[PDB]
Amino acid sequence: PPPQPRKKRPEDFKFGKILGEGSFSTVVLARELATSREYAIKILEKRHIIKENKVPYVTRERDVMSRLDHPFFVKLYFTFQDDEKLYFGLSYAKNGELLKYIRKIGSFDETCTRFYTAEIVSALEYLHGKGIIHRDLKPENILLNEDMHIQITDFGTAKVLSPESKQARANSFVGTAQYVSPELLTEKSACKSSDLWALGCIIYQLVAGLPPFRAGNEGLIFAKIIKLEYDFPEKFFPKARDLVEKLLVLDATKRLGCEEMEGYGPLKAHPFFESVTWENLHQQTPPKLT
Ligand SMILES: CCCCC(=O)N(Cc1ccc(-c2ccccc2-c2nn[nH]n2)cc1)[C@H](C(=O)O)C(C)C
Ligand SMILES: CCCCC(=O)N(Cc1ccc(-c2ccccc2-c2nn[nH]n2)cc1)[C@H](C(=O)O)C(C)C
Ligand SMILES: CCCCC(=O)N(Cc1ccc(-c2ccccc2-c2nn[nH]n2)cc1)[C@H](C(=O)O)C(C)C
Repeated sequence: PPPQPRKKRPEDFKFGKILGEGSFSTVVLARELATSREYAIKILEKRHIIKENKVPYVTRERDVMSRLDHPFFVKLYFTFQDDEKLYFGLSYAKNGELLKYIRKIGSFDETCTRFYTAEIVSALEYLHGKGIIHRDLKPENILLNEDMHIQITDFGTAKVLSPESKQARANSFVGTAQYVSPELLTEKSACKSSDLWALGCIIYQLVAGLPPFRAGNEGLIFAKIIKLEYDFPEKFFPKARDLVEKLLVLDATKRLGCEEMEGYGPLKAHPFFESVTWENLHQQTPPKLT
C-alpha cells in the first residue's frame, strides 16, 4: 500500500476533558504522547451506532472529510478503531461555536459580519467546487480556531454529488429546521443552492441575533419558510439586507452564488463585500468582536 504513518491506537494518547457530547458520539481532548500534539478525538461506540442505524453517517463523515484540504474546515488527520469503538482524530477548534459568540454579544457589527460572511462564502465556494453539499450549515457547525478563523464541521450529513451523472440534486432528508431550504421541504431534494439559503439565514442571524425563521416547534418553522415569512429589524445594515434578500429566495435557481446565477463571481462582487480581499482571508487578522 501507499507509504503512510503507522496507524494510531488509543494507547498513543493521553485523554483529557470531554469537549462535546452527541447523541451517538463523544469528543475528547487528547494529547499524542510521541509529539505532544493535541487533537479533538471523536469517539463512537460500535454497538450503539450499529443499533441506532448510524453507521452510514459515520462512514459518510469519514469519506467527505478525507476529501477536504482547505483552511476553513475542521481537519480529519487520522482514524482508527479498537474492539468497541471508532475514533476520528480532528483538529481542535479552541474557540468553539460561532453560535456562542452570537449569543454572548447579541449581534455582530458590520465589519465582523462582513469578515465572517466572507470566510463562509469562501469555504462554500471550495466545497461546491468539489461538488459537495454540506446540507446542515448553521452557526453551531461553524467553529472558530485559536486565531478566530472559521472551521466548518459536521460532514456526516454532507453529500458528494456524482460527477459521472452530473448530479445536481441529493435525496436524503437531512438538516436543521431553522436553516432547511424550501426545496428540501417541498421537493424532498437539496442542491448546492440549499447551502446558499442557509448562508442567508446565517448572515441574518449575525446581524439580527436570531435566525429569520423561528418558532417553538419545527412544523411552524416549515410553514414560515415555504411562505418566505420573515422580516428585518429596523437597523439592519442596508447592504447586508440586500444580500440576504438575494439569498433567501424560494426558487433555488435564483439565489446569488448558485450555478444558474453564474456562480461565486457575482456573489463575491456584491456591494456588501466591496472592501473584502478574497484571495488570502485565512492569513488576514480577523476583526475583534468587541
Ligand atoms: C464497524 C461498525 C459496524 C460495521 C459492520 O461491520 N456492520 C454494520 C454496518 C451497518 C451499516 C453499514 C453501511 C455503511 C454505509 C452505507 C450503508 C450501510 C448500510 N448497511 N445496511 N444498511 N445500510 C455498514 C455496516 C455489519 C454489517 O451490516 O455488514 C453488521 C453485521 C455488524
Ligand atoms: C449497503 C452497504 C453496506 C456495507 C457494505 O457492505 N460495504 C460498505 C461499508 C462501508 C463502511 C463499513 C465500515 C464502517 C465503519 C467501520 C468499519 C467499516 C468496515 N469496512 N470494511 N470492513 N468494516 C463497512 C462497509 C461494502 C464494502 O465495504 O465493500 C460495499 C462497498 C460492498
Ligand atoms: C475494518 C478496517 C478495514 C477497512 C479498510 O481498510 N478501509 C475501509 C474503512 C476504513 C475506515 C473506516 C472507519 C470509519 C470511521 C471511523 C474509523 C474508521 C477506521 N477503521 N480503521 N481505521 N479507521 C471504515 C472503513 C480502507 C478505506 O476505505 O479507507 C481501505 C480503502 C483500505
